[PDB]
Amino acid sequence: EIVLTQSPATLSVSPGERVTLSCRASQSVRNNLAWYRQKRGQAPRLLIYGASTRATGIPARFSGSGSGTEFTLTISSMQSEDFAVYYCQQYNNWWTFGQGTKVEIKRTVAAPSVFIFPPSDEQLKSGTASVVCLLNNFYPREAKVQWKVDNALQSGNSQESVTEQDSKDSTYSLSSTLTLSKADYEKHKVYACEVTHQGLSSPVTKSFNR
Amino acid sequence: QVRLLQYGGGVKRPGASMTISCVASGYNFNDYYIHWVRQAPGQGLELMGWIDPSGGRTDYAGAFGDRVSMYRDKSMNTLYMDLRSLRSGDTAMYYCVRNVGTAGSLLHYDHWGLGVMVTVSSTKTKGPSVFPLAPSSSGGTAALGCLVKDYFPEPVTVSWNSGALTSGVHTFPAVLQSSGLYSLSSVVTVPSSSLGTQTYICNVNHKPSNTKVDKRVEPK
Amino acid sequence: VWKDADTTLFCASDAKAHETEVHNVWATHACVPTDPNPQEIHLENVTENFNMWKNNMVEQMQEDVISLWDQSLQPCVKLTGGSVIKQACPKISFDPIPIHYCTPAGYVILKCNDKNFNGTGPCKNVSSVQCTHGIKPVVSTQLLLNGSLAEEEIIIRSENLTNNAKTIIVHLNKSVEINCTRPSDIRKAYCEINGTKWNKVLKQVTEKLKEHFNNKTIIFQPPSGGDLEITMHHFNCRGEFFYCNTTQLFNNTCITMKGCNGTITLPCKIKQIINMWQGTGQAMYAPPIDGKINCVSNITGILLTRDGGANNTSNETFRPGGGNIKDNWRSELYKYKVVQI
Ligand SMILES: *[C@@H]1O[C@H](CO)[C@@H](O)[C@H](O)[C@H]1NC(C)=O
Ligand SMILES: *[C@@H]1O[C@H](CO)[C@@H](O)[C@H](O)[C@H]1NC(C)=O
Ligand SMILES: *[C@@H]1O[C@H](CO)[C@@H](O)[C@H](O)[C@H]1NC(C)=O
Ligand SMILES: *[C@@H]1O[C@H](CO)[C@@H](O)[C@H](O)[C@H]1NC(C)=O
Ligand SMILES: *[C@@H]1O[C@H](CO)[C@@H](O)[C@H](O)[C@H]1NC(C)=O
Ligand SMILES: *[C@@H]1O[C@H](CO)[C@@H](O)[C@H](O)[C@H]1NC(C)=O
Ligand SMILES: *[C@@H]1O[C@H](CO)[C@@H](O)[C@H](O)[C@H]1NC(C)=O
Ligand SMILES: *[C@@H]1O[C@H](CO)[C@@H](O)[C@H](O)[C@H]1NC(C)=O
Ligand SMILES: *[C@@H]1O[C@H](CO)[C@@H](O)[C@H](O)[C@H]1NC(C)=O
Ligand SMILES: *[C@@H]1O[C@H](CO)[C@@H](O)[C@H](O)[C@H]1NC(C)=O
Ligand SMILES: *[C@@H]1O[C@H](CO)[C@@H](O)[C@H](O)[C@H]1NC(C)=O
Ligand SMILES: *[C@@H]1O[C@H](CO)[C@@H](O)[C@H](O)[C@H]1NC(C)=O
Repeated sequence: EIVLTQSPATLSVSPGERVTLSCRASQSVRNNLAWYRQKRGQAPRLLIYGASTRATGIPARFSGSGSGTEFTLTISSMQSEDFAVYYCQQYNNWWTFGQGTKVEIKRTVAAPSVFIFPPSDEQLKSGTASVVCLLNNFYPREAKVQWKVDNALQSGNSQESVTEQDSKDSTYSLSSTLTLSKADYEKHKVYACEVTHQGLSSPVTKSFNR
Repeated sequence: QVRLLQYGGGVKRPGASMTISCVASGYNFNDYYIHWVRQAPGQGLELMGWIDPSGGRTDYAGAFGDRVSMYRDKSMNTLYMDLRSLRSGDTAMYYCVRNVGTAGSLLHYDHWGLGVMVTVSSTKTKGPSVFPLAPSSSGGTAALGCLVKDYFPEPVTVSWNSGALTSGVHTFPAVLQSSGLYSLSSVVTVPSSSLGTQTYICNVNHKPSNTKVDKRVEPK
Repeated sequence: VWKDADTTLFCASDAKAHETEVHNVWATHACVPTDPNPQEIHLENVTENFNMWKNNMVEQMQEDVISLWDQSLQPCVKLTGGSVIKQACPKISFDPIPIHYCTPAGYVILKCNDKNFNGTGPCKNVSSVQCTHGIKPVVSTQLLLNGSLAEEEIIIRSENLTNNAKTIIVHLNKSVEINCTRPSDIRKAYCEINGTKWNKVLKQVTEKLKEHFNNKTIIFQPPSGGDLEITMHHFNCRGEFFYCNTTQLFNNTCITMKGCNGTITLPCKIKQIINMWQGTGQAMYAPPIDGKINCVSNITGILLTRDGGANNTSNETFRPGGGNIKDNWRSELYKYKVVQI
């Protein structure tokens, strides 16, 4: 019941550049604050404890500082391995964690390539229809996908999935899957995926006729 | 050379109880408290409680009042955690963590185990149906893929052309459907000119079901 | 003048060579005689900082009692890691005696004489001595026995780097007698305590805890679990390992109601199989000696832990603690520190 607030939740930084992360406590925690890092498929790793002391094996580009209810973690020059999720933790009263700040790679804006996939006949025979929309290799991550069926906005009937930032070109890709019964599917003609993103002046629509 | 090796992951049934465990080595087992920390998907890290392995004293988070037990087998450097009355909200990564202390104080954490994945559901084991995402025609590159649908539990693995094709492949994280079954798609971008001369096969592997599928996707 | 330092102490005692009692034998072979006329020098106008939670005298005392027990006890079987060691297990004579700790040439022991000193921070009344007062190496959990009392108020000792403390040591200013007996099945015993006397002191302890912890309501509850050595009041009486259930001692309702006065009788068991407080494993001893087995002790302190994981608007929860026998030595060595000249 001591609450740690890490904002912003996401940070975009160009490799080799400086980053500063923030941790705000709802209440004083003295200097009993630590920072951890978590990469994909790895355990969390201790970076800093006692607000400013580096743990064993942690390079000098990592720096912690803070007093009372406001703490920072700064990385003087971002390395490849440094792009990850960072958690603050207080151990003044019980143990509680911030919600984390993800540090992602900053690159040039890239608009998605958009593709729409009608359901397969074999799936239709099974009595269900999945319509898939693909947004390929875009940056930044923020993108909006709207399904329209005969110009009617569809909502609550689709699920989205996003890849982690590509280790090679620093882009994201996203799939949206609209799922209907074969019955409802066959009751409409025009299926469209509408995509909004920074790299696009006008939103892009990919569609097909049943 | 501290290590905390964990065991006990997998599918658990709602209403049941689970035991997970942690085997410690590379240090004096008696001299460090061990904390059990979980992270539910889309949620923050949460301490469940700690155990002092020297005598077995424990302290639990109130949010897990009645349901948790922590104990240990000293002679085996082994730590155990029980969690009873399991619900879907208990689906989470569970971590074994050792805690730095002084003579009179408990402080930060200095080593985390790799963690164990627990999935709470009533779903029956089942292999996926694989459907084509067929290419048509856009930008000199076309896209195609496989829809891997209605399987349980995780994971599935997908390769293209027996691992010979990795360029332009994106295999999306699985999503849990309202049915209790998982679904993902794997897509690949290829040259539009390749659609006639080249063969594309997705190889889907679901070990929990002993299901393997080889599906080629053709244009219309 | 001086600086903080650590050095190898030596021990002194009044042990007697004719005695078969094991503390006497150990001390006879490990210690010199006490100084008949010890010297204490007041340090006029000196303020000195102490830290009972960072005191190498505690580690040194621990090394001594381990050595003492390892030479003195004769378990039938020892289960220590990966091994089983069997030996003769004759009954022994067992009754702790005071040991003084003394500094070698070039060092002195500073002593805090402030009456309400909690074990950490500045001390205004400081003296120098060559040796500590005599300290009995009584090994026990939950309740501290046959130790010293606080001079004035009840005192709460806890490291204050965090609210996540380990042990909290309560130092009583009035001792309470505990009469434990195995009558002349053969392992059933009991401890008798004067209820009106105990509940008076425990109410004062409660009011001090309230003072210390932001004036919240103080609640006791039984130990969370773990080894019997810590879920029970555990101690050695005449060579026999006793385990006593203390739920009746930490009765919230007795702070007036009925049945709280009069004699409190705790149920106890003598055990042959124990977890070694040294932390090294387990040992088995022989069945109890015949006849009446009796130990009368002062309760002079209480070991506690505070529940950390539950919401606390209006209350704090404490459970009887112990098991780390360095806390036992801390309850007596808190007023001392070694310095180099
Ligand atoms: C200590 O301070 C007092 C003042 O109360 C003074 O009278 C005395 O002379 C001082 N003693 C020393 C250390 O010289
Ligand atoms: C200091 O403490 C000692 C305890 O030995 C006591 O006798 C004396 O009255 C106290 N007076 C001072 C110097 O505060
Ligand atoms: C013991 O301490 C309490 C306060 O903690 C006080 O009320 C009581 O009078 C003290 N008794 C003696 C004999 O000093
Ligand atoms: C005890 O008193 C000292 C003196 O200021 C204080 O620093 C500390 O917070 C108190 N609590 C402890 C450590 O017992
Ligand atoms: C630590 O000492 C401070 C003294 O300022 C006291 O207010 C606080 O209650 C102590 N910490 C606890 C009781 O956790
Ligand atoms: C303690 O109890 C025993 C037996 O219960 C009894 O004989 C004795 O009088 C009591 N008090 C003392 C100090 O022995
Ligand atoms: C117990 O202690 C009380 C002091 O509160 C005393 O009055 C009584 O005589 C003692 N002995 C008993 C109750 O046998
Ligand atoms: C502590 O609380 C009691 C009631 O809960 C109140 O009467 C008393 O004034 C409080 N004392 C302090 C020092 O806050
Ligand atoms: C102590 O006795 C109570 C009942 O009087 C019981 O509930 C509790 O479990 C006992 N403790 C142990 C460690 O046996
Ligand atoms: C506490 O004392 C009361 C008598 O007032 C008794 O009814 C109750 O059983 C006691 N509780 C325990 C745990 O011994
Ligand atoms: C407390 O001291 C008395 C006096 O020698 C002794 O009989 C008793 O056994 C001691 N208690 C313990 C636990 O050793
Ligand atoms: C018990 O307490 C009284 C006064 O504190 C003391 O005279 C007696 O010797 C103590 N018992 C032991 C064994 O020290």
